[PDB]
Amino acid sequence: IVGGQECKDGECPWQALLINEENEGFCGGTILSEFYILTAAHCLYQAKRFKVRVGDRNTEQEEGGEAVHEVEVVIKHNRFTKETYDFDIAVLRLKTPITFRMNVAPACLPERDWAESTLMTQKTGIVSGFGRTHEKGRQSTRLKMLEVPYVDRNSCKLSSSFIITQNMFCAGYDTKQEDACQGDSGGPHVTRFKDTYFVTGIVSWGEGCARKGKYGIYTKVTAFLKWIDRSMKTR
Amino acid sequence: TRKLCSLDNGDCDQFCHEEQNSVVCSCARGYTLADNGKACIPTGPYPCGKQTLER
Ligand SMILES: CCOC(=O)CO/N=C(/c1ccccn1)C1(c2ccc3c(c2)nc(CNc2ccc(C(=N)N)cc2)n3C)CC1
Ligand SMILES: [Ca+2]
Repeated sequence: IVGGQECKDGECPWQALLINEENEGFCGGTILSEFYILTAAHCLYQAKRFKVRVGDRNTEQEEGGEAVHEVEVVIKHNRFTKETYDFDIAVLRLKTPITFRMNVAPACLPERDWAESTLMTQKTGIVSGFGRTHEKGRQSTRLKMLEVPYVDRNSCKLSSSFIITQNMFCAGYDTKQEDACQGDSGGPHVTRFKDTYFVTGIVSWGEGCARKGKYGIYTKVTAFLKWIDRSMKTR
Repeated sequence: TRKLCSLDNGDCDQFCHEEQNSVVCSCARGYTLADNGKACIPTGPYPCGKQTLER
């Protein structure tokens, strides 16, 4: 996350971190329930084998609040392709249930129509992650969050050098130096409504980070609600 | 004056659907629709979408 702020205690409890064999985070994820994690299909290539860490806010010093979970089943959207990065979504089923507590709680899955008319129309959403804090740099050791304005699809497509499908959406600033970045991929994009946060997107890609005239690109969760519900029932 | 889910989300805490021409509120998993048929009551200490704050 370039810019933004540090997630304070309990502010981003649905954030999950995918960690490799060396126990280093390489992508984010969103807790959906005690057994399921939402992430980006492309993140599955960043590591042969990986685990999921929840409750972490500072990768540096382990404070006991963290918890590591092995993945039992990986459900990757069969249509994902690096050619277009369309269908950039995956669901992971853990071997053991997550214990919700301080800094560990699921984000709500909204209903499609309501989400599109009430959530997607909000002025802003919130993205978070342990990704790079600068286009060129190391991954953040601290979990950060950033308020990002929803960007109308028209401006989005015109600003992009690559095709923006209907399974994607833009969020962020035109010039302001705030945006998600490498490492935040697979992470949560949530929208607040009456003090309740709903998962609305998955950090997917972007042309650089916080680059002028460019926005952050996210997988549109509303486009896969049926697919997600389907995946959370063995299928 | 007539209007539904388009008017302040139909006064629903969460999901709002217009059935028959009337407002019908619903909630995400982990919540129960309150008696007033509008508010969503958490069933446990860590309902989805709620920050876990204390101070
Ligand atoms: C790392 C892969 O890069 C490539 O395959 C070649 O670049 N190809 C594309 C592309 C996009 C859409 C359709 C076709 N081709 C891209 C591209 C594609 C996938 C990418 C990427 C950059 N960077 C990442 C790393 N994560 C990332 C970076 C910036 C973000 C942001 N600004 N909000 C959010 C996430 N991933 C994951 C140049 C813009
Ligand atoms: Ca820690």
